[PDB]
Amino acid sequence: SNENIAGLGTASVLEVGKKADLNTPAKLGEAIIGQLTIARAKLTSNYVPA
Amino acid sequence: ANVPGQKVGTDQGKGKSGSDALALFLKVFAGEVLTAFTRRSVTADKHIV
Repeated sequence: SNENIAGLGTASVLEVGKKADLNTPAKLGEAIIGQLTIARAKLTSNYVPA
Repeated sequence: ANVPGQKVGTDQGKGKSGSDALALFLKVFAGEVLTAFTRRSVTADKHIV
């Protein structure tokens, strides 16, 4: 029951990585802005206005 | 046979049963209230006051 009507779209959950391997504060923003790219693209294919 | 058309009262969501054809309509207020019948006294004017 993850959709309103079949053929409209679902929600997205994206993983960033392990927690013990990102000690440096500047080693986390890279992963964040590297995972925001897929999030940007997955919302356009469902026709969500910008 | 029958004529194809629209079903405005049937629920056709994902994973939802659609065996009822009046599911998306609402219930409304009629306009009258049923209050109990009144009671009256009989001995008011038949003794000394």
